[PDB]
Amino acid sequence: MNTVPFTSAPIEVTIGIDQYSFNVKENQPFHGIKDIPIGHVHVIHFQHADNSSMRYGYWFDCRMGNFYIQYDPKDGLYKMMEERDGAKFENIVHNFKERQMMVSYPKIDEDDTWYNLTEFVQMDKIRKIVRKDENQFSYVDSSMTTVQENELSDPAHSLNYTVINFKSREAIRPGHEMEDFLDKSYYLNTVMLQGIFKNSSNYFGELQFAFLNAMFFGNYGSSLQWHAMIELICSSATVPKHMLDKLDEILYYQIKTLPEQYSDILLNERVWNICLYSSFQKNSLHNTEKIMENKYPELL
Amino acid sequence: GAMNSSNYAELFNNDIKLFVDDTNVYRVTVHKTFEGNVATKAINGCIFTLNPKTGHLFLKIIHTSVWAGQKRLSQLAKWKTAEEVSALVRSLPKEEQPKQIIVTRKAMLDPLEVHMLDFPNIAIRPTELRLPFSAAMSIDKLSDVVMKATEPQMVLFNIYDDWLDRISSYTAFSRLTLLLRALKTNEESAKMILLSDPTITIKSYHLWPSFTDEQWITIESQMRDLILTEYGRKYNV
Repeated sequence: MNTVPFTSAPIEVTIGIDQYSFNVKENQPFHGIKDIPIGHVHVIHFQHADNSSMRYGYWFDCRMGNFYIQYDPKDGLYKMMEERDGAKFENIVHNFKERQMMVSYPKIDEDDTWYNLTEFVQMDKIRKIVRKDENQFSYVDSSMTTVQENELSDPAHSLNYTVINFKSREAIRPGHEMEDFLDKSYYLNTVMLQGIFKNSSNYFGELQFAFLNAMFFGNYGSSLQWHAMIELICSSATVPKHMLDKLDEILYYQIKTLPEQYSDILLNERVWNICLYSSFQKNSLHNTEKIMENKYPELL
Repeated sequence: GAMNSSNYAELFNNDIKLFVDDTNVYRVTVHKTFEGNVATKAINGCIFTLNPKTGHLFLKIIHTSVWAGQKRLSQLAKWKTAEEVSALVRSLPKEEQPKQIIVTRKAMLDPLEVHMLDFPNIAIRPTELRLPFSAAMSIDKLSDVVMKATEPQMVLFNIYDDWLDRISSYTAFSRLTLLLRALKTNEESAKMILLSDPTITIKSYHLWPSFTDEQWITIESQMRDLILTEYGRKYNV
């Protein structure tokens, strides 16, 4: 079990930790979050009471250092920071628990949700998409653009997702134009899986990371990337059977976890009907198809 | 973006552009088999590729052999059209390559776009206009050379004959579409009108008769009248 203390909470904010969240009042005595499960990535995120715009947050892994949160009044936001002094850190943590000023990461033991959303997400891969290698954690917010969005402006703040483009030389082998555009198996399996991602688990991790960034920050470019990755698989006639079974679980828990009221911007009508009903893989996402029909029948 | 009545005159500026019409690429007859089922028999088709500024027509004949042993033919037709359009572009010297290609049907955007990936600076565009290029097989000499072909072949024409020697592109194109529109709505009558007078002939190197200026005016009026008659008939107006 790991802890993330907070120096203070000067301004009214809704704090999130993975899929949980709490309201915290201006200068209420709040000093952090305890009992966080070691072994998965996490994300602590924020929404100021004054600016319902701009959700922002930090991805992190407790095995990679001792992290805490401190409000910066020049920059006006809660910042993640690392304490290199082991003793000094256990000292602050121990005393704050003693004073019992910490909320508990509220995991129900039956619940595998957070594991199911993050199964394939690895902190080393996040730090290649959010490049800022003086820090062991990664900052993301609502307005950050992707690299592909920058092509069609400051690269320091870019989401360096893997670029997928169905109408590109990368995707289409000369002489197999028609074949490669209706059946993207070449693109998925040789170019993307064997070429760039090396294995299905990195692919799925980026897919999963992309979904959470869209869900937790309304990052529009992250939604776009999640749907592109889904589209690529469903539009491939030849997919490893284990990938098809994993994708059905992955999507199932993502649909399950989505806020009901956000279904209109977060779900691309075209991709889902194609995945579920038109594509090669229409019959291979039985769990995802059933949850979608019973929860969002209108979108289809 | 899309071509419509607003941006009509772009066609006649000095940027090279082509129309591509694919409605005659895949042509079938429908008949009954001995057991009484329905079957298709394909006939020769054509890609209708046209520079509306200069009249140059690139008529790419599509021989039935192309379809042999293939499925989802109507879908393949779109992809063969783009394959053939792409090859035409690539055969042409750089300074003759079009800057835009306008498809008369939106289904051709994605196949052409893919086939033209090697030409990122050529824009593939839809159109909102309702152009009558489907009626190209109602021009006797084009249908003759399509139907006689024994192999894939490209045949070049100028669809304006020698009109540009006396009129502007805008006018030439309006005349072409008026004549094709008439052909499409009532071929028998449109062809009657063009040919009634046996003393106005078609030059061997031409598609249409050698009308004088005055006679084109009578003809365009007769074509107009034909088109409005058929409209009233279609809708009881």
